[PDB]
Order: sequence, then C-alpha cells, then structure tokens
Amino acid sequence: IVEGSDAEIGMSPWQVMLFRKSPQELLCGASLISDRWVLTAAHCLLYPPWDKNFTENDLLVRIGKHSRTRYERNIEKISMLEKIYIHPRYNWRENLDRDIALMKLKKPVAFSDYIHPVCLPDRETAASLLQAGYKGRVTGWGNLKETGQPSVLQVVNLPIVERPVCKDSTRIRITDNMFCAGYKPDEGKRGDACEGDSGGPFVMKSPFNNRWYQMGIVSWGEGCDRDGKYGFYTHVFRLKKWIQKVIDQFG
Amino acid sequence: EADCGLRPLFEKKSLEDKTERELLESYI
Amino acid sequence: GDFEEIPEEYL
Ligand SMILES: Cc1cccc(CNC(=O)[C@@H]2CCCN2C(=O)[C@H](N)Cc2ccccc2)c1
Ligand code: NA
Ligand code: NA
Repeated sequence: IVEGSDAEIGMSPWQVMLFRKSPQELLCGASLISDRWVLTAAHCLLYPPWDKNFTENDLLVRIGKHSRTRYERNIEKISMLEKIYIHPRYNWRENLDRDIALMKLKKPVAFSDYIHPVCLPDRETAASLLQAGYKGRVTGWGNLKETGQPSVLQVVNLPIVERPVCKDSTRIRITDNMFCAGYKPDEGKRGDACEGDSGGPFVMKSPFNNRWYQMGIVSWGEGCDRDGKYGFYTHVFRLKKWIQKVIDQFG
Repeated sequence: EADCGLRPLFEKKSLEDKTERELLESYI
Repeated sequence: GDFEEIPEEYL
C-alpha cells in the first residue's frame, strides 16, 4: 500500500495473507468471506506470463494477521487449501478481466476479535455505494512505494473514480468487471495499492446498515500511486453469481 | 456469514476506527 | 525468507 497508514488492531479482521510454503513468503492479499471461503485475485494463483500457476499444496492462508513477517502466536490462524477455484473466463492474457478466485479452506477457521468475515455486496449496496467520489478502503502487506515492505498491515481510503477518467487514464482496455479508485493529481491526497497487495479487499462501510462490504479486489495498476493513474479493482458484485455458484456447488 | 462486516473490536463494541468517518463523509 | 518461521505443522 502506498501512502497508507498502519492498520489498527482488528480494523480489518477479514484480511487474509496468501503465503508461500517454500520459500516462505507473502504471495498476495485476500479476504475472509465465511469460515471456509477466502476471496482473492485470480492473478495471485494463475498468471502464465510470470510462470505463475499455484496449486493448493503450494499455499497456506494466514488469517488474523497484523505484523507482516511475524508468526502472530495465539492470534493468527494458518489455513490449508482444500480447493482453489479460478473464474473460468479470468482473462490473464490481456487485461485481467474477471480477476477473481475463491479458495476453500480444509478446516473452518475460528472467528475471533482478529478474524471475522466481510460481507459481499448485494445489487442494492453495490448500486448505492459504487459511486464516483465515494471512498472505499484498501489494505495489504505490500510495498510502501513503487521502488518498501511494511512492518504491519497498511490501510488506505481511496475515492472511486469516474469510469471515463478510469478509461482515459490508461491504454489497457477496461471492463464492467472493474472499477478504478485513487485520487486525481490535483486532489492533492494520494495513496494506492502496490505489488503484494494483489487479491486484497477494497471495502466500504455501508451507511445503511453500518456493515463493511467488499466491493473490490486489488487487481492491477500501472506503477503504484503514479499521478494520473488509478488502482484497478475486480468488481466483486459483478462476479457475484459466479461466487455464489461456486460456493453453492462445492459447499 | 450473518455477522459479516461487523468487526468485533469496532462495530460490535460501538467503537469507530480512526478513519472510517472519512468514508462516511464521502457517501454524499 | 525474511519471515519468521511458522510451525512445521502447517504443511
Ligand atoms: C491496484 C494495483 C496496483 C498496483 C499493483 C497491483 C497488482 N496487480 C498486478 O501487478 C498485475 C498482475 C499482472 C500485471 N498487473 C499489473 O497491475 C500490471 N502492471 C498492469 C497489467 C494489467 C492487466 C494485464 C497485464 C498487466 C494492483
Ligand atoms: Na484509454
Ligand atoms: Na494515482
């Protein structure tokens, strides 16, 4: 996260760390959406241009974390993957369209002050909250700058950006399965996700029920916190049917 | 789940985090 | 590798 702040303890209890077994390293961010399902970005698990194609056995899920590098004894819980599900039309070849995957845990994790699921938006929350100007929040253990590693979970509030501004900011073809967030160069304030923040949650606090919803997944950006550039997030609601379907069918 | 999005150390205790107000203010 | 060792159990 660039230009963010340290997370408060318990501020993001849905925050998950995708961790590589060997060599032990952070691979990505992710979110807890129930006691057995973790939401992440497709490209965290599969991205042939970088020779990335992770299998279940390659990974651990670390839930409840604060520190980036520490084993947080009695606090974090490390989970094993039973199954990973990538969107069948995840477009890794061109623009990361539909950049979303589910990970089923082997055993359920136990909720706690530090471990708790985020909601997934319904059409009405999406419609009400996914508006230009409305701010969401993004968290991750990724890089502090484009060119670095944070000691604790980083947090940044970023305004959703107008779709045409999004489109005019890049040569990449953007889709309805994406939205962009970030300040405009003259809004002064800045901040963005960066490398290692991938698959982490863009969340918003609904003012109607006071509940945190995950509207986005950290998906892609060109550089990090570059002026006139915006972070791109997987539009979670738009892919919700796939989410429910995968969860309903496989449990 | 049914308790989703309510954080044990903030919403469940009626405590707020330091910057969630900033989001509220933007939901204009 | 700058990560503290996790219990060997987790794998
Ligand atoms: C919001 C945000 C900001 C900065 C990095 C990220 C992490 N996302 C990434 O690093 C991903 C993975 C492949 C390249 N990519 C990127 O963000 C690329 N820099 C741009 C791109 C977009 C689509 C297709 C190919 C390349 C996310
Ligand atoms: Na463009
Ligand atoms: Na920017």
